[PDB]
Amino acid sequence: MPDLNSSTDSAASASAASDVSVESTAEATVCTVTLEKMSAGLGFSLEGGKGSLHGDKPLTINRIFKGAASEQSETVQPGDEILQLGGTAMQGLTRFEAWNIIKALPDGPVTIVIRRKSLQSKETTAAGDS
Repeated sequence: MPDLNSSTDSAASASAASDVSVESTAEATVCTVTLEKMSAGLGFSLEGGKGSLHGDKPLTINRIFKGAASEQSETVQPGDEILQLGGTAMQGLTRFEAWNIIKALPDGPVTIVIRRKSLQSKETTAAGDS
Protein backbone atom coordinates (compact mmCIF):
# COMPACT_ATOMS: atom_id res chain seq x y z
CA MET A 1 0.00 0.00 0.00
CA PRO A 2 2.03 2.92 -1.36
CA ASP A 3 -0.67 5.59 -1.76
CA LEU A 4 -4.44 5.66 -1.16
CA ASN A 5 -6.64 3.12 -2.98
CA SER A 6 -7.35 3.57 -6.71
CA SER A 7 -7.70 1.62 -9.98
CA THR A 8 -11.32 0.84 -9.02
CA ASP A 9 -14.65 2.42 -8.04
CA SER A 10 -13.82 6.10 -7.44
CA ALA A 11 -14.18 5.93 -3.64
CA ALA A 12 -11.21 7.53 -1.85
CA SER A 13 -11.66 9.94 1.08
CA ALA A 14 -10.33 13.38 0.10
CA SER A 15 -11.37 16.17 2.50
CA ALA A 16 -9.08 19.20 2.92
CA ALA A 17 -6.85 20.59 5.69
CA SER A 18 -4.39 23.38 6.59
CA ASP A 19 -6.54 26.12 5.00
CA VAL A 20 -10.07 26.62 6.38
CA SER A 21 -12.98 28.69 5.02
CA VAL A 22 -16.56 29.47 6.10
CA GLU A 23 -16.15 31.50 9.31
CA SER A 24 -17.52 29.70 12.40
CA THR A 25 -20.99 30.51 13.77
CA ALA A 26 -22.30 31.96 17.06
CA GLU A 27 -18.65 32.88 17.66
CA ALA A 28 -16.93 29.53 18.19
CA THR A 29 -13.27 29.15 19.20
CA VAL A 30 -11.17 26.13 20.23
CA CYS A 31 -8.38 26.20 22.84
CA THR A 32 -6.01 23.21 22.64
CA VAL A 33 -3.86 23.17 25.81
CA THR A 34 -1.87 20.70 27.96
CA LEU A 35 -2.51 20.15 31.67
CA GLU A 36 -0.18 18.27 34.03
CA LYS A 37 -1.40 14.86 35.25
CA MET A 38 -0.02 14.77 38.82
CA SER A 39 -2.75 15.90 41.28
CA ALA A 40 -4.79 12.76 40.44
CA GLY A 41 -7.19 14.50 38.00
CA LEU A 42 -5.25 17.45 36.50
CA GLY A 43 -6.92 19.37 39.34
CA PHE A 44 -10.01 19.49 37.11
CA SER A 45 -13.16 17.33 36.83
CA LEU A 46 -15.59 16.99 33.89
CA GLU A 47 -19.39 17.10 34.26
CA GLY A 48 -22.10 16.72 31.59
CA GLY A 49 -24.53 13.86 30.84
CA LYS A 50 -24.13 10.79 28.61
CA GLY A 51 -27.11 10.13 26.30
CA SER A 52 -27.75 7.15 23.99
CA LEU A 53 -26.43 7.85 20.47
CA HIS A 54 -29.61 9.94 20.08
CA GLY A 55 -28.79 13.21 21.91
CA ASP A 56 -25.34 14.53 22.96
CA LYS A 57 -23.28 14.52 26.19
CA PRO A 58 -20.87 17.47 25.92
CA LEU A 59 -19.00 16.81 29.18
CA THR A 60 -17.68 20.11 30.61
CA ILE A 61 -15.28 21.25 33.41
CA ASN A 62 -17.23 21.97 36.58
CA ARG A 63 -14.85 21.69 39.55
CA ILE A 64 -11.40 23.05 38.69
CA PHE A 65 -8.79 23.01 41.43
CA LYS A 66 -5.82 25.29 42.18
CA GLY A 67 -2.41 23.59 41.78
CA ALA A 68 -1.49 23.40 38.08
CA ALA A 69 -1.84 25.24 34.75
CA SER A 70 1.05 27.48 35.88
CA GLU A 71 3.43 26.74 32.98
CA GLN A 72 1.54 28.78 30.36
CA SER A 73 -1.24 31.13 31.53
CA GLU A 74 -4.57 29.58 32.57
CA THR A 75 -4.85 26.30 30.63
CA VAL A 76 -8.33 25.66 32.03
CA GLN A 77 -11.85 27.10 31.62
CA PRO A 78 -15.07 26.76 33.63
CA GLY A 79 -18.07 25.25 31.77
CA ASP A 80 -15.85 24.71 28.69
CA GLU A 81 -17.18 21.88 26.42
CA ILE A 82 -13.85 19.93 26.47
CA LEU A 83 -14.30 17.18 23.82
CA GLN A 84 -11.17 15.06 24.55
CA LEU A 85 -8.53 15.13 27.32
CA GLY A 86 -4.87 14.08 27.15
CA GLY A 87 -6.33 10.53 26.85
CA THR A 88 -10.19 10.47 26.86
CA ALA A 89 -12.74 11.61 24.31
CA MET A 90 -16.00 12.73 25.94
CA GLN A 91 -18.05 12.52 22.71
CA GLY A 92 -17.46 8.72 22.74
CA LEU A 93 -17.60 8.35 26.51
CA THR A 94 -20.11 8.64 29.35
CA ARG A 95 -19.63 11.23 32.13
CA PHE A 96 -18.04 8.89 34.71
CA GLU A 97 -16.33 6.68 32.12
CA ALA A 98 -14.95 9.86 30.54
CA TRP A 99 -13.42 11.40 33.68
CA ASN A 100 -12.12 7.86 34.43
CA ILE A 101 -9.71 7.38 31.45
CA ILE A 102 -8.04 10.68 32.37
CA LYS A 103 -7.51 9.73 36.01
CA ALA A 104 -5.96 6.53 34.63
CA LEU A 105 -3.63 8.50 32.31
CA PRO A 106 0.13 8.80 32.98
CA ASP A 107 1.84 11.65 34.88
CA GLY A 108 2.77 14.24 32.22
CA PRO A 109 1.34 16.84 29.83
CA VAL A 110 -2.36 16.04 29.44
CA THR A 111 -3.70 17.60 26.25
CA ILE A 112 -7.11 19.26 26.53
CA VAL A 113 -9.28 20.44 23.63
CA ILE A 114 -12.13 22.82 24.36
CA ARG A 115 -14.37 24.69 21.94
CA ARG A 116 -16.27 27.54 23.60
CA LYS A 117 -19.20 28.61 21.40
CA SER A 118 -22.09 31.06 21.98
CA LEU A 119 -21.83 34.24 24.10
CA GLN A 120 -19.55 34.23 27.18
CA SER A 121 -16.27 34.48 25.23
CA LYS A 122 -13.61 37.21 25.58
CA GLU A 123 -10.32 36.23 23.88
CA THR A 124 -10.47 37.31 20.22
CA THR A 125 -6.77 38.25 20.28
CA ALA A 126 -6.99 41.80 21.68
CA ALA A 127 -3.26 42.22 22.41
CA GLY A 128 -2.51 44.10 19.17
CA ASP A 129 -5.38 44.67 16.72
CA SER A 130 -4.85 46.66 13.50
